[PDB]
Amino acid sequence: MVRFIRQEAEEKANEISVSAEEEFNIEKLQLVEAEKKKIRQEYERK
Amino acid sequence: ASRYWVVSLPVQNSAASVWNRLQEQISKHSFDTPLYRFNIPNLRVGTLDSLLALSDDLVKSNSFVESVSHKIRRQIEELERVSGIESSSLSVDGVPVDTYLTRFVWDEAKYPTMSPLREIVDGIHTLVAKIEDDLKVRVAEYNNVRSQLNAINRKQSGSLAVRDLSNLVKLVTLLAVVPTSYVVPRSSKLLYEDLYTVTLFGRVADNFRIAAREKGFQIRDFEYSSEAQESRNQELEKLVHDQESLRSSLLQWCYTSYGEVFSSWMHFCAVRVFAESILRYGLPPSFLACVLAPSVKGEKKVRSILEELCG
Amino acid sequence: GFIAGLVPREKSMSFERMLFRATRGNVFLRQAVVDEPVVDPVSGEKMEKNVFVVFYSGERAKNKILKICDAFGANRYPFNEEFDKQAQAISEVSGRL
Repeated sequence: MVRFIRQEAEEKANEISVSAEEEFNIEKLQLVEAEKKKIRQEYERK
Repeated sequence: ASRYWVVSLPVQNSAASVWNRLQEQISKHSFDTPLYRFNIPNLRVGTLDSLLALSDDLVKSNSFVESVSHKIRRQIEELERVSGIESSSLSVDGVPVDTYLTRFVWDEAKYPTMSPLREIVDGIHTLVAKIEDDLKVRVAEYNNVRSQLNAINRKQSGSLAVRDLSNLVKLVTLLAVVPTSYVVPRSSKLLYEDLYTVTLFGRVADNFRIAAREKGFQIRDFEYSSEAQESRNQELEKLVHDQESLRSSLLQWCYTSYGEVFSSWMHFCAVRVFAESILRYGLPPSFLACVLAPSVKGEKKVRSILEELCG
Repeated sequence: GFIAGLVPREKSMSFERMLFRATRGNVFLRQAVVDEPVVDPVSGEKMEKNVFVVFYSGERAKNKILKICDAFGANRYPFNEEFDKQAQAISEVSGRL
């Protein structure tokens, strides 16, 4: 009952953590796409 | 309509003695009660926030139910043709009202969110907000029809105070003097009969005045032209069309809105019963209660059966 | 949540009757003995009021419980997490009085 609600709140915190991890993974993919774009930029420049 | 008549029975202690007894072979059913209902569990167990929201919005749900009932009753009364709907004709949850309570198929993701009860409360509030638009539209249609119907065909039938151009005789004027010899050609009689005409001619204004309003009978007021009478008749036809629309097509729309409001009230009652069960039983969604409309002695029998779990 | 407060012994029935669904059967209030009338926070004449601590679940339920406790008017003080701190606060309050 009450322990179930507390575990639900803890699982909500863990789900926020997982959503943050997924958003960070997507952001990392975008950042490394930008890094590949930059690498191509100075590579074509070189 | 019908007020909320569902006893708040948790799953562990249902309406009858046994939890499964509520569905069939109930002690209430021994008194011929049609009480039979079920609830579709939510995807996840609702949090204490959902119970708090239900407790806070109980008054709001009561207000919404009152608004829905008043709007439906007024729509049925005013149009005078929307009352033809019945429990099966309303088709709450695609079933008659008795079967509507037993039908929990409306608790899917379609109207409710099907998410934890916290989102279910918001979905119910959104449904009530949408339902309020039905009452607003009904009020607007009623106002428009009442304006249209009273606008025309409310005058007289000719040769009277108003709309006397329809009974006009078409040197002469619309008088219809209801309870003359001169040089002017008074040897004439107008066809302004429903009233009567008098000997008059336009060559002498004195003769026309004497025959219309100088003494005795008074000249009745009329629409300026017979074309005004024809336009009044056309507007009367249009007003009859608008009133018939409001009383038949808008009445059917009002009956559909009443059925939708009954379905929404049933869903809100199911949500409230789920909240009450969560208060009186395990938090995860689980209900075994029943809903019906028995007599006062039937309510007493239900209370005797469910005294194990009483509020 | 924390529902620390007080519930009068005389008004115990009213407190139990009100917000019964809020307790939900998992919340129990440990009312004080209140054998001697507990001095009211504003009334020196004192009244037979007890102190009870309940469990708060749900924001609206906690707000309603707090409002009911305030309307009760019993001798109520915030309850510290550690019982020793609460006892020290009680001793300090008694000395100041």
